[PDB]
Amino acid sequence: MAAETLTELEAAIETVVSTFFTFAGREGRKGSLNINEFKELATQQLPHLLKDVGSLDEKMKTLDVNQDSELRFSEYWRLIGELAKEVRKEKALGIRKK
Amino acid sequence: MAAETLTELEAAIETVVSTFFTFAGREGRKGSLNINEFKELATQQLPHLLKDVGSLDEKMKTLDVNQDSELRFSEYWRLIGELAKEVRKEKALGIRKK
Repeated sequence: MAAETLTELEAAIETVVSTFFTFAGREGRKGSLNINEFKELATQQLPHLLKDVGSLDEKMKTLDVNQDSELRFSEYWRLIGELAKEVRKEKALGIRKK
Repeated sequence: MAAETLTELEAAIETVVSTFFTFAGREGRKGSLNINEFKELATQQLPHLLKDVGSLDEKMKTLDVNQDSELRFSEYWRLIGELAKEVRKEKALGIRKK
C-alpha cells in the first residue's frame, strides 16, 4: 500500500512529540517549539555511538532551520525532517547484520 | 542546536519500528521489511480523520517506493520518509489552535 494518512507510525509520533518536542513549552503561546532546548540536542546528542558531529555553526544555523522542529499549531511539517534525524544515521547503523 | 546524530526522537524510532515496521518478519532473512503487511497501511489508514486518500494505484506503486519502508539491515533510510507519513498531514491538522 501507500503512505496516505497517518500510518501506525503516528503512534510513534507520540514519543518524538512527547520527548524532545515537549520543549515547546519554552515559548509562551501554544503554537510551536523553537530552538532553546533544541540547544540541548547537538550538545547532548554530540557524543553518540555512530555520532554525526553537531558542528558548532551547524548547531547555530540549524536553529532557524528546525526552528519549529516541534509544533503545537501548524509547523508540524518541521517534525518531518525531525523523526528522520534518528533514522538518517540509523540508515547504515541499522545494519545490525554485519 | 543542530540535528547531528540521533536526537531524543530516536526513542520514538522504537515505536515506529516496533509498531508497523515489525511487519519486516514477512521477509525471511533479517534484512528488511517489504510491502506485504504494508498493504495493511493505505487500506487501514484509508479511513482516517483528516485522511490523505490512499489512491489504489498509489498504494500499488508506493510498494516499490517504500519497499524497505522498514529495515533490519541498511534500508532504514526508508524510515526517513516513513515517520514523516504521520507528520505530513499532521503539519496542518497540528493546528489544534483553531
